Amino acid sequence: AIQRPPKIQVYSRHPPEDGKPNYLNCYVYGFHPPQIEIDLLKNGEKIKSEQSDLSFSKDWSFYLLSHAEFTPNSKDQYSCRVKHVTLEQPRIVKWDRDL
Amino acid sequence: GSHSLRYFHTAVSRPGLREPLFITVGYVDDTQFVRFDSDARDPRTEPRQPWMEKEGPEYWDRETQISKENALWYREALNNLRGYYNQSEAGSHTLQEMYGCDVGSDGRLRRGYEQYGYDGRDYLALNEDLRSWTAADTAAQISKRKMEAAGAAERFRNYLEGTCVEWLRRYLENGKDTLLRADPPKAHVTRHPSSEHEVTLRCWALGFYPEEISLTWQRNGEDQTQDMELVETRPSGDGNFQKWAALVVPSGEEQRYTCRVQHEGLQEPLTLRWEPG
Amino acid sequence: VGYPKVKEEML
Repeated sequence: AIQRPPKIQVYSRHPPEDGKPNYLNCYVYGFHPPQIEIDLLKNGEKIKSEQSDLSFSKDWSFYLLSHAEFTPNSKDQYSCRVKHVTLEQPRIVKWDRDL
Repeated sequence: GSHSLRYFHTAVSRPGLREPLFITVGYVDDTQFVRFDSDARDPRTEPRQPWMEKEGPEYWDRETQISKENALWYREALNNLRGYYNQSEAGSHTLQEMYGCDVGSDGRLRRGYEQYGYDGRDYLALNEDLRSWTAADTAAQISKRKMEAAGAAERFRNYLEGTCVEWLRRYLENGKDTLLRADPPKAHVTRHPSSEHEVTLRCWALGFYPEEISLTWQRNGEDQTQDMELVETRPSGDGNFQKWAALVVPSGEEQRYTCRVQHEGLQEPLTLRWEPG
Repeated sequence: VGYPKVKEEML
């Protein structure tokens, strides 16, 4: 009966600047069980991404990084969408480039 | 400096597929160096650091072979645990294992580990004496009795005291540039004004290795952790880490607040304030 | 290197 919801951070590897190549990351952690879907969105649609190898922390909870090379610019909006048994609907977390 | 070699297994049953999902990942300190994924097209143990290419094809073949056998072992374990708990084969369950060794600067075994988790809880653990076990409940007491009757602890203790410590030494030499570094965080405070009365200060620490770091906020030798948001440390994606600590302060009082960053790559703790420009 | 599990030592 142990079900822990994911925590999500969305962020660029480097401080972002228009027309400079970069990497977009969605780190998803603290979750259990391990089945999970993690999609990077560009303007609300799925872009191609790669995902790190399933690993876990001391309390058994899992963590994954979903990542894609991207070139930020003034128009494009990014987000990460996560589906998990503990979430009644998919959770979308917007990339806040001004944090 | 002390160091660790750790492996992490995750087995996930998959009702109505031929096999569970079995994943192994290995780490030296906070760097991932190998993986195995039973779902790959041709499952093999693979390097996750360039300096692992120093190991020849026997290394890869052997790690691959034991991973496959490990996958079979986990399949049987998952079945047995469901039996102990009267859990239907229709439902998915998760077995997890962490194991490895810590070595001191002196290069010798400081501590060995072997711990199992079942559906996210502690199940069975090898004690620090490396000869007795701790079972979380009566199911795990069945597993404990099996491990005792099989003499499992002895074989694992031999690995830890020999192979584990010896290979960690080798990995530490082959990846010395990656592994023996202490990259201090680059730190700065940024300002985020919601209104003319309140502003959020965010203390950022970027590009640091290893993972352990302390970010705290102070007003006047007075610690602010009750008001601060501290995010979990996150990966850069390129072998380093990132973290921040934010707190809401009154507009015009920004200079009353200091961020203190402590990290192994720093000669002294950084103390920072938000700086115009 | 990692540790080989053996079937005779089973949960």
